Amino acid sequence: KPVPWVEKYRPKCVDEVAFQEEVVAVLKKSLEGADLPNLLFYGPPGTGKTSTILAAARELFGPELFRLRVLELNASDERGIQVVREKVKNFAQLTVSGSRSDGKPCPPFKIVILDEADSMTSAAQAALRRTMEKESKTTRFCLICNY
Amino acid sequence: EEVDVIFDEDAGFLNAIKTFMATTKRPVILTTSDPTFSLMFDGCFEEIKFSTPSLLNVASYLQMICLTENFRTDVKDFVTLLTANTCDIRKSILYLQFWIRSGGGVLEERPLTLLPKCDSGCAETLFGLKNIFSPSEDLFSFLKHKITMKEEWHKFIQLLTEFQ
Amino acid sequence: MFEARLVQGSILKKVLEALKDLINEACWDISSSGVNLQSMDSSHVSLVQLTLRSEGFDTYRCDRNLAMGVNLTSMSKILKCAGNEDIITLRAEDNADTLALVFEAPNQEKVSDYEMKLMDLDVEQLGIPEQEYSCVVKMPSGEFARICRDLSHIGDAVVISCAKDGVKFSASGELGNGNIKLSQTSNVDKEEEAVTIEMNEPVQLTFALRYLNFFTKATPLSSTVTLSMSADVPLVVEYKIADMGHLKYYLAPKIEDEEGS
Amino acid sequence: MFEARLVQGSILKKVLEALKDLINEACWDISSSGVNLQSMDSSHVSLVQLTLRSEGFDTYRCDRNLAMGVNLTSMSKILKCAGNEDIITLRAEDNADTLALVFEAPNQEKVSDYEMKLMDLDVEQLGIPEQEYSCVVKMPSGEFARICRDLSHIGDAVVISCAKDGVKFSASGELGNGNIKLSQTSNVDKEEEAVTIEMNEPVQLTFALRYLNFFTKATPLSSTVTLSMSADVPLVVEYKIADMGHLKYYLAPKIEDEEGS
Amino acid sequence: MFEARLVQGSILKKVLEALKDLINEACWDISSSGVNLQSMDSSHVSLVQLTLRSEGFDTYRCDRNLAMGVNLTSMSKILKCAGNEDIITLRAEDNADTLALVFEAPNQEKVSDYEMKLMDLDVEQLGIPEQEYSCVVKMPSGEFARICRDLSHIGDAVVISCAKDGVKFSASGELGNGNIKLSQTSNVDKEEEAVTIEMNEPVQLTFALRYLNFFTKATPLSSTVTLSMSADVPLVVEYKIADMGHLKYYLAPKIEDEEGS
Amino acid sequence: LSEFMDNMSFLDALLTDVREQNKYGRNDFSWTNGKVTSGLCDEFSLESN
Amino acid sequence: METSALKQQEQPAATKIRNLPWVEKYRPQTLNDLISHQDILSTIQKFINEDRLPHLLLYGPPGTGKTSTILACAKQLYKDKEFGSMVLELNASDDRGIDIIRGPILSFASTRTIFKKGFKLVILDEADAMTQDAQNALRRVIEKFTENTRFCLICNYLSKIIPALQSRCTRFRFGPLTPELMVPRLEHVVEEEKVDISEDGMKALVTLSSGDMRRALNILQSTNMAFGKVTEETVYTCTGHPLKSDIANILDWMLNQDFTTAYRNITELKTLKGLALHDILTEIHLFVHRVDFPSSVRIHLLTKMADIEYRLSVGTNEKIQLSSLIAAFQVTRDLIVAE
Amino acid sequence: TEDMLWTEKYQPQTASELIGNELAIKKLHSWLKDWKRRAELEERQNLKGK
Amino acid sequence: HYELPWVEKYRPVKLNEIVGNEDTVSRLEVFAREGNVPNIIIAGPPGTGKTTSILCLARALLGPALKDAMLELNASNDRGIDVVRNKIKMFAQQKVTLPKGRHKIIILDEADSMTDGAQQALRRTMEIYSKTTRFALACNASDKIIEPIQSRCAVLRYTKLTDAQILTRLMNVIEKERVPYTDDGLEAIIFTAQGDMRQALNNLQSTFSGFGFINSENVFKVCDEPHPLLVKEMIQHCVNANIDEAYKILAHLWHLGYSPEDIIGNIFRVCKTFQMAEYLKLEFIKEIGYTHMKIAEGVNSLLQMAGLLARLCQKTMAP
Amino acid sequence: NASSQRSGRQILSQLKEATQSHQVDKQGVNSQKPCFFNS
Ligand SMILES: Nc1ncnc2c1ncn2[C@@H]1O[C@H](COP(=O)(O)OP(=O)(O)OP(O)(O)=S)[C@@H](O)[C@H]1O
Ligand SMILES: Nc1ncnc2c1ncn2[C@@H]1O[C@H](COP(=O)(O)OP(=O)(O)OP(O)(O)=S)[C@@H](O)[C@H]1O
Ligand SMILES: Nc1ncnc2c1ncn2[C@@H]1O[C@H](COP(=O)(O)OP(=O)(O)OP(O)(O)=S)[C@@H](O)[C@H]1O
Ligand SMILES: [Mg+2]
Ligand SMILES: [Mg+2]
Ligand SMILES: [Mg+2]
Repeated sequence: KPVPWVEKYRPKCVDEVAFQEEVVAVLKKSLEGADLPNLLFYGPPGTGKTSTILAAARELFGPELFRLRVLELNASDERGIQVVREKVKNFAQLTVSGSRSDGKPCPPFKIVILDEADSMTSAAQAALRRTMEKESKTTRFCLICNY
Repeated sequence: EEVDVIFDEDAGFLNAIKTFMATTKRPVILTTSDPTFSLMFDGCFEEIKFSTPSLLNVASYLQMICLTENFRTDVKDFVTLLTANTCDIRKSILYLQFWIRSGGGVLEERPLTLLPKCDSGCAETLFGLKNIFSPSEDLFSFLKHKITMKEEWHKFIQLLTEFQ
Repeated sequence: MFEARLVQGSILKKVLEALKDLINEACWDISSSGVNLQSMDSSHVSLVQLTLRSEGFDTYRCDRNLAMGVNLTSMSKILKCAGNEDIITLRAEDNADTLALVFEAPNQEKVSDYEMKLMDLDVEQLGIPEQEYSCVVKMPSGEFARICRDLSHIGDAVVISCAKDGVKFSASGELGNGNIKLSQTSNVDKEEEAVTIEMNEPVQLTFALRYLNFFTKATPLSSTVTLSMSADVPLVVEYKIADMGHLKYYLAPKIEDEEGS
Repeated sequence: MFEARLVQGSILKKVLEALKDLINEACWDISSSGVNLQSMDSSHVSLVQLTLRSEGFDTYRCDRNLAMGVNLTSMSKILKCAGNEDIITLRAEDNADTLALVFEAPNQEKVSDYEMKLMDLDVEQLGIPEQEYSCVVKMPSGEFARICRDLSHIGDAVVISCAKDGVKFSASGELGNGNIKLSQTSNVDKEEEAVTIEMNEPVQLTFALRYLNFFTKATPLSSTVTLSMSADVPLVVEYKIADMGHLKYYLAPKIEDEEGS
Repeated sequence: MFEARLVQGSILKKVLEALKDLINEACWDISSSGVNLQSMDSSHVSLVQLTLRSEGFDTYRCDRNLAMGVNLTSMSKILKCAGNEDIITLRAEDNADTLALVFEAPNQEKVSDYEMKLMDLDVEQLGIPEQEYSCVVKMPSGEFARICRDLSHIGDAVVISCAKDGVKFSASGELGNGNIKLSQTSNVDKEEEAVTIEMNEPVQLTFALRYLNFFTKATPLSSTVTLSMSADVPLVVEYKIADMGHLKYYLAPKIEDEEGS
Repeated sequence: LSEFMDNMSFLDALLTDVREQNKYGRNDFSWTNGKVTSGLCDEFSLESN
Repeated sequence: METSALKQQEQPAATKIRNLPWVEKYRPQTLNDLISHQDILSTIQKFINEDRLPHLLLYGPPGTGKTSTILACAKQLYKDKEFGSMVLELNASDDRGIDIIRGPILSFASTRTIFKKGFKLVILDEADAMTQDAQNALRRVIEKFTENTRFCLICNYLSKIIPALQSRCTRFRFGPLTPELMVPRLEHVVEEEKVDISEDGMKALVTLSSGDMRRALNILQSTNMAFGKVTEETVYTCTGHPLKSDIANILDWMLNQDFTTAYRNITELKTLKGLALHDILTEIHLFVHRVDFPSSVRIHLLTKMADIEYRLSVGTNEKIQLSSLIAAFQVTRDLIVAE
Repeated sequence: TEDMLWTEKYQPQTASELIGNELAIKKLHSWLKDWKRRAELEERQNLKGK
Repeated sequence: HYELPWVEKYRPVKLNEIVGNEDTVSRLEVFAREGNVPNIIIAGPPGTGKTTSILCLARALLGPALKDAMLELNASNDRGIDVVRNKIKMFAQQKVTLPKGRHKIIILDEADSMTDGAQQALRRTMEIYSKTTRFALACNASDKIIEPIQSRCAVLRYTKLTDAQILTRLMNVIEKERVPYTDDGLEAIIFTAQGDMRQALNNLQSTFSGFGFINSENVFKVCDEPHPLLVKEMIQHCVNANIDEAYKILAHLWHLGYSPEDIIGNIFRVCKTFQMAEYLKLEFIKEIGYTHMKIAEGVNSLLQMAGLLARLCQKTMAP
Repeated sequence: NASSQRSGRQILSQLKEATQSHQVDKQGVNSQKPCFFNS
């Protein structure tokens, strides 16, 4: 029933993450246009990259459509990138209609938050590049790394 | 034969032979090489285990099959032949048939009392070492002496590769 | 001392293949009147009601009200050993812990007695409002079965809109919307056959497809089925077994949302 | 060159339909006397000995007494294509790897030449020695068919008992017995229906029922069937196809685990 | 902005079960002359050409040329629930990505609106001119169906040779080669159709079993079919529909090599 | 002898072997398992070795 | 299944009013329009024109122009009215196992053409991703139907193709573009697109691309639209590559100061720039052969950095490996400096 | 002029002709001899009954 | 009118034209001459002539009945579980009349691609039906064959062809095809085909069709390997412990687009036949193998290559 | 054998009466080995 502490007190929306000034500003500018580009966050762990991207996903979408329109994936899968590419293809192929009662309709693009993107070989990186180019205007990619 | 081999086409084979277990009036025999099938199968059955046979007895029997085809030989070569095949009688008999019916490998006489010429050199052709070396060359003779020429080096590398 | 005798062995097989997946634990409630099933789906979205009266049974006996719970996979294997023409006795005791299914021999081969367990987790008391519906319709069973199998390949949700013209089963999905309408009577080989409607006002509701897929398996229950559908109360797809009794399956609609602006 | 001409192809179709799931493969031994098909079954409990003499064929020529073996799955899949009113040609060489069935269809010119390959059967010819049977029964084949059906519902094993008034086909069951008594109906209009018993002494033996059903499935081949039965010999079910030949079924009795006193 | 009315759904359901797994995606091109289908197999060994006139429709009207494509799995799956005698309507816009199959009532009770999503795939007109053929024969649908079933049932390569005497359908397989000979003088009695020949030079070709089997799924479209085969031009299986249109089936023969000396 | 056996240890440790050792069981002389029966399904391996 | 329609109209899909796809702007059309690998293209055209076209194996790094080259060969060899009846193209996107070889490939290679007589062509993009058994079937399909049809296999890694499949074909490597003949393409596109760029921008563009035009144009348009100017600093900022001044300062700290101050400065700059140890090792390795060191110093440094780049792959603590990288220089060259 | 593999050319007709695994083959031979004795006893009982 | 490839134009038609593996080919010759062939499994590297050997043996055994008494199943056929259950067993049970000592032959090429279920089924149908049918299988890696078939067969071993044999048959093809050549082209072709007759014939046909003359420059223009003289100069500089020139040449090789894998492969192939001392050759081979496993495991950059260069240089300057 | 199709219904309906009943041929050719199979 209860949730762990790390996912409980993370900021609900943008501008609530302290110590960052321009990153949240550019994120708010992108959210006001209702169009998030392909995003790359790099920094040491326990800094707030995951919190910032999850807050942006919660801000742009609705909370009832927050989980349905984002997909969290890790790049350290043991079966190569074939399983990762097939999961991304399945997520991008499936489309879920959404409606927000707050007054702003949901943007059409889906969000794939990919963690540990710096543990990726060059062949797999080129495969991910061609996968992102295949879904350029339908799915905006998020890459999380330290380096 | 080979009860442990179950495919997806063999749907419900184990339940069928369990019904055969229950409602038989005639002997039923199961043969399998999988040691784990003695544990997985649920039923009442008398267990018989075939151990690996003694090397010298099977070697004498293979020498014997060689004799009844009118060739003489030594015990040690079939000993190492059995060792290479892990005392498999089927593999040894089939390779022995292929080897005897090809006319023999090396004609060397060995006068032993304990007469025609011996036919030693079965395990060398078994591993394909005769395709690498000249028929005058011996394996341990090649290995003991000093390797200097390029072709001897290539023979050494091909021998070690075939064993690697 | 509970002994119920069924006139045909196909009745349990045809009511229970529907109950293969929707219910995890089936709890028979026995009393003087007959046999009741109050099945409570593990997703907390569907209900199953069965009333089987005593006069349909060839013989039926009861001394006290009892509740016997049987696990879903535990009787499905034991029912397939009974033929449709076999004549079946269900026997339970007051204080013992075994349920006996005594089938008559398949064409007088050999008497097959099967034993199982009757421990229920709880009686699972549930109330039925006996409500009044704004739409009640008599429509064939096979038509609903082929509607479900046709819309099943599209998606996972189906929207129904009952109007005075007729019903309109619609299923929007990944490939394309499928729409089947039923109005007035119908022309078949039989002289009389109709999707007949008695109704007050047109209502529409959206439901999960897979739940109607498990109620589809109750197709040989009757030639026709009854549809009760209204604004708020859950949809009834009611099967009559003639003199046996009745069956009513409830499923909760999936609520829709309208855009504020 | 072996050349055989079936005047009517329906008889061969019917005998394969009588033995389609019974025997794995059909072995033919052919001489100047005619075609013989003495096929074992895979469990080796029943043997079919069908003999077609040379004079029953339109044309016939054998230059060397020969034996072939063809899988009857292939021989079953070929003969679906033929009509019921035509002729069949079976052609083979003295040493050939195939045999040809030629069907001239009832059209003016439609020739079907199916050249079927011969399997290298290792099993030699199997047949029981000739012996007098104490019990000889001349009896209608279709009435055997309905007895076999009734006992087939009732049971799977028949304790058949021959008595002076006829043969009684008694089932075995936990509660259901298919005891059907046959009396003398010789004084009847048609000699096929008339039952004559030439039994020397009564003898009791047990038989399975699936093989009896398979044997009696050949009822339209012959008007009446002879039953040859004696002590410790297989039961013979003989049909006489009038002017084409005679077929026999040898069915072994079930073994009995007799208990010591 | 295209609309179309069709007298019966039987013609469409038959022409769609003809091409279930033969064709991956079905792309019809539209014109004032009529409706056309230039499609080619995903393995690129066989081609289908369906040309239907405007006058064979109930009412035909167009505004501009357009070739639209649909996934044949979805186009098949929507049809299984169809009335064979039903009037149907096909409708599209000038630049919409959806094609609607407006379904009328098979039971005089329903109006249905199905939409299918187009896909954006390249299509090139395979511009084959009508060249002369060395052997043009006629052959019934039922007989050709049975003979293709039988030949692909035995062997894996249907070797068809057209000569002056008739059409020889051979199949050299692992089980045993089956050869079939038709003739000019032969006419069947099932549908009273005569095999007539327009032979010019003898031609022998070999084709795959399955693809001819899929071609041979199209029996109820026409009473008879036309086999057109030349020494270099591939096999033509042509069904002429009564007043509706024409269908054409191209299959390229297999590789056969000269036997070494 | 020590030099040769040092190179032999080098060959086993820091050189690739042809067949991947301890693929289905662990290394030799262990009582966990080792009764690895061969495959029993007609589906292909589809491996990326 | 399918998957070709999306690409097929993905290539002619643009806003055409705001988007600027400079990679897709300049594309070759024919063999005379690919101004690179003139020997390979002339050899292939000579093979086509003599009707002596053998099984081709086009291999090399991606983006060098293999697929467009063989598409030009297919369009020139067969006209548009018989392209679909004579050319069979497959990729690794339609991977269902090894049945792709026994499916379309075996059926298509075992029949004649339909309409116009001639030899057919099979193009297999990304053939190294094919499994070993599927390739072991493809070699037999190649062997028994070589006369009727020819096979052109496009792959990226030559080592993942079996020796038999290589030995049934002739191999053509699309090597990287020498920077010289690459630079005229860059000056043509900047002169067309009105971009401010210095010669350091050209050096960075020909360095990061390492002989390709696609990623080169990608880097060029990205840096141009992000900054408005293209220089060494702006390119290595937009790409996020190790800046040359930063690697120079890293080498200065490892070559002048003591252990602890160098360690603190390097760690501070690493967390300031997000710069890993693998890229530091690569750029320092490029730097070592340019800075005049003795032979023994160069050997020792190269051995130690090779060891550290091996240790970083198995996943140890990068902090300890960074301090050992500092130690590798403190052992030899700071001792020589103190000497 | 031989058409046999040596596995079947030198096939052991008797279990005593086998080599090795002596306890196993004597166990199997005793089991099958007991089954033969049971079958012969069943035939004797059938002959006594009729 | 069609240009038959020289692989298929000059395939041997008798077992006495096979070069390489003299003992096994002589035994195949005597078994084709006399008869009663056992179930054989021929294993070796690709290109050594296994399919050609079994085809010639089947032809010499059967003769005119080769179309009827031989069934061939390659990797491009189905060879599934049901195929082994029906088609192979039906061919084994088929009756074919053959002379004494001749049996039907079911060739199963590339038994590596035979799935383990098919092998498990094929055991008994290989075992019992040996009176009329015989099995001739061929593979590369015999470990992929399950142990019951190897028990049920005779395992014949094929080795890599010695360079003299590939030279002799290359000269036979050249003298039958009037190929203009020099000895440098002969050495280049033998280098580009490491004991692989198929690769040598294909490369020779490719350079003769491409440039028309057989010398080293044309062969390495068609085969497009890293040039063995450049790699020999690498190894020669590293013998002298000149890291600057060796890394100069390796940077040249790297900027030409050669991958790490074939670079270290060519370094090993040149270093195997290089003229230096035995101990230095051993240490060079050990370090080359260590670096090659590093390339195999996934780390493959210029830094690893130059590191191997530094280690090879330092093995000379350190006792 | 494993070379044959041996599914449950096939093996019981083809080989149960091999155990439950006698052999019709008991003298003569009996040292022969029917390998059970169904096509
Ligand atoms: N500046 C910040 N403002 C608000 N919350 C913060 C801040 N920095 C860290 N946190 C919280 O610290 C927790 C961990 O941060 P996360 O964003 O989940 O992970 P991270 O910082 O991306 O590091 P990773 O995911 O291991 S690379 C979350 O609960 C954040 O809300
Ligand atoms: N030599 C070249 N000169 C200029 N542009 C080129 C060249 N080669 C490729 N391109 C560009 O790359 C595009 C397509 O090249 P590709 O054929 O995809 O490259 P590739 O060698 O096949 O590697 P892939 O496709 O990424 S595996 C062309 O449309 C050009 O924009
Ligand atoms: N020993 C040889 N003597 C002569 N020609 C040979 C020899 N080995 C190979 N060849 C030639 O190479 C061609 C191909 O040889 P194959 O036998 O197909 O190779 P392989 O032994 O089957 O190995 P695979 O097929 O790649 S697993 C033959 O047609 C010959 O032209
Ligand atoms: Mg995170
Ligand atoms: Mg490409
Ligand atoms: Mg081969």
